[PDB]
Amino acid sequence: LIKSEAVWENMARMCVKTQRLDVAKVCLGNMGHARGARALREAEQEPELEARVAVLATQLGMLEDAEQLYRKCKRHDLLNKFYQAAGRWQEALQVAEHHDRVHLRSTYHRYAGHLEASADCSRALSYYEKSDTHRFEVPRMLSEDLPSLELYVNKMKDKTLWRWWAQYLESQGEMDAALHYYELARDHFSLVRIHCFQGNVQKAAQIANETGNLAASYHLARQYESQ
Amino acid sequence: KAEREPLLLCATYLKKLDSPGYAAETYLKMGDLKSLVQLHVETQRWDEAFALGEKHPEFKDDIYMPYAQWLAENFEEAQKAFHKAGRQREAVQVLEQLTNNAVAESRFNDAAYYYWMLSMQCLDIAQDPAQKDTMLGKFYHFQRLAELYHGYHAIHRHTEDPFSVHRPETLFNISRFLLHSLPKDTPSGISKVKILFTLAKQSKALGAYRLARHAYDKLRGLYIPARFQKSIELGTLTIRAKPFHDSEELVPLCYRCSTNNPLLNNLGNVCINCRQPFIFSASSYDVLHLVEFYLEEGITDEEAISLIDLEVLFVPVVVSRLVLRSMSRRDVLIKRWPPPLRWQYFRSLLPDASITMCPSCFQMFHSEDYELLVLQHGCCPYCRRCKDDPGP
Amino acid sequence: ELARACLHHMEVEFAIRVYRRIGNVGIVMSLEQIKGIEDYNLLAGHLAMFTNDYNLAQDLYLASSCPIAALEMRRDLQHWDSALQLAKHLAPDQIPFISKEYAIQLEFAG
Repeated sequence: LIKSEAVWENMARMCVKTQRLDVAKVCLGNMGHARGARALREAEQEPELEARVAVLATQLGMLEDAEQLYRKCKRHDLLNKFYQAAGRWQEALQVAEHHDRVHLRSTYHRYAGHLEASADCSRALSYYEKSDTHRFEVPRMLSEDLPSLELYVNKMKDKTLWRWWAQYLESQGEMDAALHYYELARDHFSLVRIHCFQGNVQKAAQIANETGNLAASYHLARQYESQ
Repeated sequence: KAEREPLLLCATYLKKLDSPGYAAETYLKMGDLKSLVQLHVETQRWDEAFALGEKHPEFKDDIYMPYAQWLAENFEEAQKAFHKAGRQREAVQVLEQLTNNAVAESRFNDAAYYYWMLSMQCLDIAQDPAQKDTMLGKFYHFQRLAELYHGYHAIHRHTEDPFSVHRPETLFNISRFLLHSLPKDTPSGISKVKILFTLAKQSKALGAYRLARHAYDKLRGLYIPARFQKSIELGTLTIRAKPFHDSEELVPLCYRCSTNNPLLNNLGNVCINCRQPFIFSASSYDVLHLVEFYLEEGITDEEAISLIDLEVLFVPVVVSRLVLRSMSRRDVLIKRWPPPLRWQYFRSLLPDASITMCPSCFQMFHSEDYELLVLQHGCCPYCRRCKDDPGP
Repeated sequence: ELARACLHHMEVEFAIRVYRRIGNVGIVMSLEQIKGIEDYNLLAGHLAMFTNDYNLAQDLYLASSCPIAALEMRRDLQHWDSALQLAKHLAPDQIPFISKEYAIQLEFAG
């Protein structure tokens, strides 16, 4: 007889404690909570009833019971996703470092994205580095602040970042600075490519002779063939 | 043999003096197989431990689980160890988790490599008759995903970088290939918006202005991120000033039937006339002048090779013994897949335009591009194997 | 009001941030699942579902690449007559399964 949404919510909360998901689907339907019913249907792909009930507890806002249920299931992966979704990044990292090592890089990347969205670039850099994604996420994030990107590239001294910064300078037409960073990156192919594009074929030949690099020698051979 | 304390003291000194073969002979004289297995695992004599594990299956888990965990703590080695353990399903699950993590991290090139490895595992599992059809379906699925993520990585790099390494025609071809290959259900991490934006930009630069308008009209049916909106609006206002034609030099010719095909086809990756599948260069994504062909019934693959090597001075193309004898080995490319897949034969219709295939992943390239990419990276760009490996 | 406005204006990344500050973990997990959807009508359908506007959500799902999401939504809400009417047009093979679940509910209702 009771149409009151608050009673169907209290019954859905009691369905967490009693673990009865059949009644919970009905309760979520009668309260109009389409999202919670969808989340339960998706959770039926999980074999563990406690994990399915923890999804219900998460949809109802019972975060302590959801946490206790995920701990009882020993599914540290869903607990980590839950802690990220709760904004408890420090506990998410602690669980990832001790029990869910497979996701640790993905968690550092997601946390770095959250720190970037919070405008805290200095911490975001450190976690992008810990995630090993700095090679593309940092040049992206600092693309609006080229002085800080140049300082960062010079700080890390990484061949791939020197190559990326040399390719940026090459796109801007600053060939002498590009050659300097390609020399730091030991990228003898890109050095020979640029010297050939400038018409300095003799200096390209000297580099190819002295370094012995097969790719640089092949590119120079193609230029000589075209000539 | 009654002097157990002296004999065990000799066995323990032979162990302490790094002499496990004579400690083992002493433990074997005493009958102690449990101390023998611990002696081989502790002295790290993995070949002798594996030989004992093959003679006594009850120890396989005790040898290979420590080994697989050690390889994982030092995932590729963990996968090889799960494979050697016979637990193919757990090996696939670990690699599926790593692929999902690589996609979530925007490492689409690593995702492509791991999807190729998942495909090869599915092919190895498909050797069992009871799972052949389902695992062959998963093989094609993961092979297709590996190619989708390999193409999308170049587009993602172009959209996130302030510059392009790749040629405009390469990005145009990749964008077309992806739109032809994308199912109704877009795979995770792949963006239709990015692919259509790069297609619109490169179509404008190359003079394909009807295709550029079509790409902008398709973009209007999608949710556009705020960072791209100004560029897409400006592009839509700019393309209206351009002519309503496309450059004839961009139009894909079918090399089988010599039909010119529309720049986007609703039939995925095929000619509109003959329905021949297009074969694309794994560097540049240009269509390759290759036609796939099939052997006549009663010719073995070993016989077909011997006929191709003895050079005398949809409807499939089927080739007889006398035609195989007339064909040059330069014009025919052969994919040597592992067993429940037959070998696939391809003919180059333009012998002057040299094509090369990777001997390991069987991807096809312009020879000059493959030579360059291998010499740059020290390995195949698709499977990361060095030129030292001729095996599948 | 900021959260509802982010959903109406389809700003899912900002809605995730706002719901994470509110502490509504269930909405954050559901938005993290939809974040990758690029089809305007499918995304707008899920966001309308989250704002409890089921009629607009149904119309948007029917205009989307996946009309079956309208059937699934109506099934989840236990709107069995509308779920059956949708199933007649979109998925006749699901009619018997939907009808069994409706019949169980009708048997309990008397």
